[PDB]
Amino acid sequence: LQPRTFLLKYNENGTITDAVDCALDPLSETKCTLKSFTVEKGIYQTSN
Amino acid sequence: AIPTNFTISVTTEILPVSMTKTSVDCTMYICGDSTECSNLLLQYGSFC
Repeated sequence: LQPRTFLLKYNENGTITDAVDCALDPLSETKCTLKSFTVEKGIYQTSN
Repeated sequence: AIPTNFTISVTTEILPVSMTKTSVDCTMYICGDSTECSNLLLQYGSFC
C-alpha cells in the first residue's frame, strides 16, 4: 500500500462505485483538482 | 466667427489593455516545500 490521496465517488445507494487516483495520470490529477469526473476541453493547472 | 484656415493635429492617446497574467500556487508559497505544513493547509480547506 502507498500513501496516496484518492477521490471516492459514492452513489445514490451509498457505496463507493468509482474512484480516481491523484498521481496515476495527469488527467487523473486533473479530475482530482476539478473535483469531478467531467473534465471539459481546455488547459487546466493542477500542480507543480 | 467662421474659421478661414484649419490645421490637422495628431494627438496620441494611451490606454492599458491587459496586465500580466500572474498565477500563485499555495503549497509552494504558504509552505516552504514542507510536508507538515501541507497537512495543516489541507486541514484548512478549499481556499487554494
